[PDB]
Amino acid sequence: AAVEVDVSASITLQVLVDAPGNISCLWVFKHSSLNCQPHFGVVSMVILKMTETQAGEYLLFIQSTNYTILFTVSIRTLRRPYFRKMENQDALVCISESVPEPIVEWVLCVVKKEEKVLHELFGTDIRCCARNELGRECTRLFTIDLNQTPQTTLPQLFLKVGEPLWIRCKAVHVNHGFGLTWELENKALEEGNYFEMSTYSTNRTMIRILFAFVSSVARNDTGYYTCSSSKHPSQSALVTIVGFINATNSSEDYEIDQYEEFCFSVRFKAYPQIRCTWTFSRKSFPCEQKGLDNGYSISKFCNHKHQPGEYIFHAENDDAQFTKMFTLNRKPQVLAEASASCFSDGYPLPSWTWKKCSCTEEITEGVWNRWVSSSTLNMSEAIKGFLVKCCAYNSLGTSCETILL
Amino acid sequence: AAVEVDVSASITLQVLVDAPGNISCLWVFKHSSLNCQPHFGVVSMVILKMTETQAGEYLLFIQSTNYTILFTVSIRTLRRPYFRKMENQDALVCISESVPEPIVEWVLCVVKKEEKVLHELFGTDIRCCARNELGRECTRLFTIDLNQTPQTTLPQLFLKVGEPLWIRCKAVHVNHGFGLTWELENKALEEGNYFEMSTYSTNRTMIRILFAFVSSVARNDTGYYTCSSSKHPSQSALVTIVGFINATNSSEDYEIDQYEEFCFSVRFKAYPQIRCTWTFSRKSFPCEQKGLDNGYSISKFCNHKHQPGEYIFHAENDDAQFTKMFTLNRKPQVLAEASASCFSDGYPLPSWTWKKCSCTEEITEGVWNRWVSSSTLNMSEAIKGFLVKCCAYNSLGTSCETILL
Amino acid sequence: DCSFQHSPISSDFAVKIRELSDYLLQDYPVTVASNLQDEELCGGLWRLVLAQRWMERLKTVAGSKMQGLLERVNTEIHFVTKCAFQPPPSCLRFVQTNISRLLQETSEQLVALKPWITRQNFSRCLELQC
Amino acid sequence: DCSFQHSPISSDFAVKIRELSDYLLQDYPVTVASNLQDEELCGGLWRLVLAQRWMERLKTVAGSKMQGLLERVNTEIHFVTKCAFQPPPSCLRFVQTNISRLLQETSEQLVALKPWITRQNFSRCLELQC
Repeated sequence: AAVEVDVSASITLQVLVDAPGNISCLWVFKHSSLNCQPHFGVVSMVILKMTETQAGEYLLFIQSTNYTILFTVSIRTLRRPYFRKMENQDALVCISESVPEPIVEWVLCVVKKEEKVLHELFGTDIRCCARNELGRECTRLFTIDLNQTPQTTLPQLFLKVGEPLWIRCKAVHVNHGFGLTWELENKALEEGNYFEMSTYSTNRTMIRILFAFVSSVARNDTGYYTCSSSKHPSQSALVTIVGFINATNSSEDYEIDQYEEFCFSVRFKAYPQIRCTWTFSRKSFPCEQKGLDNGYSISKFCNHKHQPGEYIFHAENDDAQFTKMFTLNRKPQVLAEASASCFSDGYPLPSWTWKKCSCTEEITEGVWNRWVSSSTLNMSEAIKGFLVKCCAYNSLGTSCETILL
Repeated sequence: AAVEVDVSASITLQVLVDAPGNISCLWVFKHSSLNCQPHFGVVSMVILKMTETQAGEYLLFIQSTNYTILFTVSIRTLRRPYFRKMENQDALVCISESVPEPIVEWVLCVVKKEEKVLHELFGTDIRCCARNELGRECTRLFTIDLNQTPQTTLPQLFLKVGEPLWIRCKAVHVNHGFGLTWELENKALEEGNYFEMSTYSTNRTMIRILFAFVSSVARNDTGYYTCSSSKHPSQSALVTIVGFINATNSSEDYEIDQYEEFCFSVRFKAYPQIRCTWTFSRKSFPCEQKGLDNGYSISKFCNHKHQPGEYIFHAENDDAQFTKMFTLNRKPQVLAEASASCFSDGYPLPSWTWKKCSCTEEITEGVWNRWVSSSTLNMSEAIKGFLVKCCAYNSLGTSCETILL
Repeated sequence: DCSFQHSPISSDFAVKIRELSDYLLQDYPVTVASNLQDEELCGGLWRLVLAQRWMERLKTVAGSKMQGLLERVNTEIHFVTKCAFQPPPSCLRFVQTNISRLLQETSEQLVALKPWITRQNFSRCLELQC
Repeated sequence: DCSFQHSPISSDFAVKIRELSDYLLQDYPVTVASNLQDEELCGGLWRLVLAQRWMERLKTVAGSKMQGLLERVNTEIHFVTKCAFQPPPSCLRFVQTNISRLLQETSEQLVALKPWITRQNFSRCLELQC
């Protein structure tokens, strides 16, 4: 009796009763009447693209007997992973929300371990991924490796007020003789905002994880965080409490000849990871929204197909939108040298030079208004029996026509 | 220390020692002396177009210490792997010849084990590969799996007289209670032409390898070989002692309309594996010379690009050559109805019918010589103010043009 | 009776023993018969039967992964149970030895037995002798 | 003296012991002190020193691959050698036990010692008492 309609679906709704004979129906739609003609007995109401309008209480009364049927027609997300430390032991848990419910897989780079609960948190590149019908959204665990070379860019960590902050500080040392410490914006760190794990490596080496976390962030928690080890250099990262998209949308113009190898570019610092689309003359193609690691992500587009015009880049996240307009751009041809004047078309502006001597001497003169250019010269000549020639010049090439006198 | 000179090359030969100071050198060329003046310490001998004369033993003696350096200046095949059973134990060895000497890797499918000596010969797809500067040539060990489904095609094994024959017969059974046996063309098999290996699998399973081999083949050894197991069905393979290319070079003709999906084909039984080339209007493209496993290899070509004409397939091996000519061939189009006459092109022969009445009456007349057809009708008309129309008809379609009078 | 038509001795058995030995504490105490009658036909077979009895005992006190290595060596010599070998006689004395010793001897016995396993009638080996 | 500034007890030590146990013949004979004085500060430390001495002895009679598992458990408790522990007193009696027993106890001792390893001065633990 309960109907579940998924989007603008095209399905048929039929019901059969074990008694085929000369029996008549009458459809009773959502507060409106409807006529029917069925088969012998099975009756039906089919629908192509069921709109939110075409849903609800739909009854069907029959008479041989005097029966009545009723149907309730009803209608049918991917939020990025969050982290929570298991209160039981020294292990992290991936809390990803989505409709349909997704596959939660921990990837330590590469090695994939689909568990939703990670206990082997030591080193490498740790990132949790959620995968459902919609797709795959991933949240990477922010790491500071004091053991590794510095990215010396004072890394910037962005997150919306209320979101959970997670910063793992990893340090590798020869002996176990070393400590790790966290420090906020000058201030140290809350007792319920720190946790320390430790294990051994190769030739009796020791790896230490001193991670810091915030349950729900606020403006209070925004600031410059630094991790220092008692055998390692203090590396830092600033936390910016905020969705946004920062990029120059000046709408840039370009021009090239079908012989040049070129890719359109867009540098942007945006959080959360934006959904981008490169559209042109209605035909839209998605983008490889890769990271430049400098402190921004640079999206590129290469399949120009030497096609001229407007290439628009629209990028948007959950709480922000953006668009940037990219403009893109022959031998002169004498369209017509009818009479007396001469017209030529070309790109760029064709230059019209005149010559008139019948040894070819030239005289100069004329008015020009324009790309197609129309330049003329009055033909009032004292002398006769000559030929004049109109010349249209362009950096690419030249063409000309001659007239008789 | 070993130098490889490719043709009359122009390169520099320098050597540096971590001690720049007031030190002197002396070059000692091929049985002749030579003077030097280097940099602080790095010494050098540069050459422009190294002739077969300018190659060999080149020494360089130094004094602060009293050192001496020596260089061997040399100037710039790939025979497929062969097999030999190690006389020591139950293991096979890959004998691949090549200049430069190649990398000999055994691949059991996939798993690669670069050893030149394989002892773990049990099951899967065993193939040895040789890889040098020229490239990679591979010889697959012929296997007959009685345990596996039959390829029931009476597999054909080809090899040149003198080459070594290798046929591994693998059978998998539950208990160890089973045997294996080899039988030639009715005759059984020589005592120094058989070997049996055995191991255990999964839940106390047993795998048996009863391989047969010929050190150097001859016409005597050509024939139908069969392997039978005392718990398995007898599967067979025929051995053809043999360079040749067998294929029908009838030179086939074809024709299609730019709306049909088609690929040119060539079935051929050829040994050794042939080098094939699909050439058309000088533009030559190589081929995917894949095997049909039936008893021949079928090469295909699909990138027709609806382009009409001669597509020639030339295939050749070390001791044999071949070529097959493939012809390829619309609505008639009036190429030009200039003045007075009218021309149309089409396949097949376009029919030219004329009409001339200005109610559209028609008159017939004209000479035609041609596929492009040129048919005309003298325009000497007693009457005027009419339009004539030229009609080109083809079974596929029709087109026409009108002229004015 | 006791005989084998096709060979129950693997070619790669020495591999399964080296693999077991790679995870073994070599001086683990096992036993070997000290007074087995000299019989170059039944000899190795009697010890394999005994070594086989040990592979089973060991599996019961072995860890999850050691169980696999024992079982895999057990398979190499399990064929001895295809024959109704009588329980050891009262005269048979056992002596404590390293499991490395037992494994080494087992390998040796398989080697010596390999060329004869299918050619001999081992019916009289069923009764172990002192 | 004997003290540790930063913690020499790993979080994943119970893993290395379960991994060793997976390839062990559990009733392999080892020893444990039978009469160690009741001292809830030095107790576990004394046994870890002894268990540690056993990991070394075991490595010498272990196969190529068992050597790695022993050594990896040895690393978890090798810190005890950072302290000049005196040789066992003449009063100390040892009793034969299964290696599974020794491994289990070692795990337990590491657990109990974990919260205190860096807070206590273990200078008086250097002399084992009966």
